[PDB]
Amino acid sequence: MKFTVEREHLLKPLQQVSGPLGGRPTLPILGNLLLQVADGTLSLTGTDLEMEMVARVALVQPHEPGATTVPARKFFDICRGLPEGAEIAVQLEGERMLVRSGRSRFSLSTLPAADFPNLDDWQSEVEFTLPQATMKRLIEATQFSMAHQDVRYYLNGMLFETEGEELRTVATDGHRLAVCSMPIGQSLPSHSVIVPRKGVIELMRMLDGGDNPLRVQIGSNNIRAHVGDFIFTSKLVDGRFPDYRRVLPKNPDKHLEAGCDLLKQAFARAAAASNEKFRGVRLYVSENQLKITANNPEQEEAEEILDVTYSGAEMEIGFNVSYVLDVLNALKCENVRMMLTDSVSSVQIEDAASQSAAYVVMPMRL
Amino acid sequence: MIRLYPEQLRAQLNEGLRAAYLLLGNDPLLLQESQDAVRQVAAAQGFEEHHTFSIDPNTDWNAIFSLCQAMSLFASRQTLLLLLPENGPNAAINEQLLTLTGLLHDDLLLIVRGNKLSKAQENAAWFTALANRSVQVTCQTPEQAQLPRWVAARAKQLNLELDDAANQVLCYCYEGNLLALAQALERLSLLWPDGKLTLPRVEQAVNDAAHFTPFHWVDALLMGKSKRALHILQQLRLEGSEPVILLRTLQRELLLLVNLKRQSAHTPLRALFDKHRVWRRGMMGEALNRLSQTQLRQAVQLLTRTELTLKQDYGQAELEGLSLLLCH
Repeated sequence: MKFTVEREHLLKPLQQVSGPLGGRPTLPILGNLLLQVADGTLSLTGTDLEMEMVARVALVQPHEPGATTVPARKFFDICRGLPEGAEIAVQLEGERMLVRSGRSRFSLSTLPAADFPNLDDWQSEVEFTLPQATMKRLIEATQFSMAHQDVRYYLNGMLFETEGEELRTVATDGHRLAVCSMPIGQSLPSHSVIVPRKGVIELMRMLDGGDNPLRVQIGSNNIRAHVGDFIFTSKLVDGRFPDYRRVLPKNPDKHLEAGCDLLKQAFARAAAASNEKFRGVRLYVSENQLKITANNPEQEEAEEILDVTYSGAEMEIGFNVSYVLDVLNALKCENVRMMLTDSVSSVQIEDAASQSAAYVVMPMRL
Repeated sequence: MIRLYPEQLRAQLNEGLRAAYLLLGNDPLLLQESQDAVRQVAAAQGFEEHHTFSIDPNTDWNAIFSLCQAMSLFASRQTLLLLLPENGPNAAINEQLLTLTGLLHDDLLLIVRGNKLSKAQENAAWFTALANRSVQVTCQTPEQAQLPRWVAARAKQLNLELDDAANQVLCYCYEGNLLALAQALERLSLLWPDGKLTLPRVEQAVNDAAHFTPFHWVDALLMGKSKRALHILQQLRLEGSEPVILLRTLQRELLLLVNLKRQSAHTPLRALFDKHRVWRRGMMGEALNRLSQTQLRQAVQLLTRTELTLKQDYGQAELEGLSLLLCH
C-alpha cells in the first residue's frame, strides 16, 4: 500500500482514532492502528476491544491499495513532530512502514492487518440524529453521577433510552442518581441500553459543536456515533439497570425553593467550616428558614441561615457535602427547588425554572 | 469472640452474620475464600454494595468514614473490606480503626484481612471494641505434614478419587501453594470427568503439562528475560508458593546447561541437542550461547547454597540474585 497527504488532513484524524487509546497495550496488536487504502480513501482504525474509532480520509494525492497495522503512539508523534505543512508519503515495504516528510523518512515495525480485531460488524436496530450540543448536555447533566468501579458493573456506566421523541440518560452509584431528558425531533421506538465509562467518555470527546449533527445507531450489543468523518463505536454493558422511576421520592410533603448559588455558599462554607469532613453537612429546614450547619456531632459551632420558601414540618437532615454540590453545579440555574420527606429517605433536588433534569440524593446518617 | 477455622466459617455464618469478620493469616487462598464465603452469604441478604481499602500510610480515611455514614438509594446494605499493612495495625492506624469500630452501624458488615495480629496488638483500642461482637477466621497455610490431608480433604469435597501416592506428588511440587493445588485439582477434574486422579494422571498433569509455573521462571532465566522474569518470581510468591521448589527445578535445568556447555564442540548444536530429551532450541540455545561457564558455575554455586541455607540457616532476596545473575 501507498498514499500521500498533508500533515493536517492526517494529524487531526490520527489524533481522534488513537485519542482514547494510548498506553502500555496488551498485545502489540491492540496498540496498533489499521491503515487501509481503497476506492480512493484511506481509513484509520483504532480499537481497545471495547470500542473503536475509525477515521475516513479521501486520498487526494496518489494512492494505492493495501492493508497494514503500524504502531499508534509512534506513528502519531512522528507526523505530529514534523514541519506543519509538510506532506507525508507512506508505503508498505514488505514488513515495514516507510514514511517520508521531505527527506525526514522513517520506518515502522508492522504487524499484519490480517490479525487486527476489528469489532467484526453487527446489526443496527434503531437510528436517529440530533444536534451535538443536545447529545452533549444529556451527558454533562448526568455523567458525574455514574459509579466508578462498583461491583454492580451496570452502574459503572450511563444508561441511554428513547421513548416518545425524547432521549434520556440516567447515571447512578446507588447513593445519588441523575436523570436528563431531551427532545430529539423524531418519534423513536422504545429501547434502553447501558453505555460504559470509557464509551461515554469517548462519545463525550468527539462531540464539540461541529456542523455534523451526530447520527446515532443503537443495536444488539453495540452503539455507534457517525459524526462527520469520525465513527466511534462501543459495545454495551449488560445487566438490569435500576429503574430511575422507582427512586424518585414518592409523594413528598416537604418542599423548599432556594437560591442555586446561595445554597452553594451555605454548603461550601459549612464544608470548609467542617474540619472533620466525614461528618458531612446538616440541613435544618423550618417554616421559611434554612439553618445549614456543618454537622459536627460532638459540637455546636457557626452556621448560616437562608431566607427560603419552605413548607411542611421542621426537620434536620444529614447530607454528604459533595453529592449536594455536584447537583447544584450541574444545575447551572438560579433557583433550586427541592422535595423532602423524611430525614432518612431520598431527596429530590432540581431546577425550579425547568424539569429537563432531576436529581435525587440519599441523605446521610446524622 | 468466636475463633474459627475456614472449614467452620460457612456454618457460624449461616446461623447469623456477626458485625465484623477478622480474617487473620499468612495464606492467600484461605483468606480469599473466607472473605468470599462471607460476602457471598452476605450478598444474599441485601448486601449488594462492596468496597475494599488498603490500610497503609495513604488511606484516605475520610472516604472510608463518609462511606459508613452513607445511605443507599436502593436500600442495599454494604460490605467494607479492609486490607491491613504487611506488618500489622500501625500506631496511627490503631486510631482510625478505633474511630471506625464506632461508625459500625447495621447495614454495614466489616471485614479485616491480615496476618496474625502482632502479639500484643490484640490489646489495641479498636480490637477489644469488636472482640465479642465479631468472628475471627484463622487462615494459616498448613504445611508439610498437614498439607496432604488438606489436599485429601479438598479433593473429597470435590468428589474426587485422588490416590494416596498422587496426593503426595501434588504436595511435593506445589508444596506450600494452596492456590496451585486447588486450581490443579479443578483442572484434572475437567480433564477426567471420570473422577479418578491416579498417580499417572497427576504426574502427567505436572509433567506433560507446562503449567508447572517455576518452569515459566526457569524459562525466563535461559532466555535471559530478567524483567519479565522477576515479575513471575514476584507472583510466584503472591500465590503462597514456597521457594524450596523453584531451586530444585532450575538446579536441574541449570545442571544440564553445564553438561551441555561442557560440550560446545565436544558434540554440537543439534548433535548433542538431539540427545538429552530437551530439544526449547532457541532457549537452551540462547543460554549456552549468550551465557558462559564462568557464569554458569557461579549460578550453580549460588543456588546450591541458597538451598543449603534454608536447611542449615533455617529461620531467616537470594533468588533475585540468581535471576539477575543468570543475566547481566
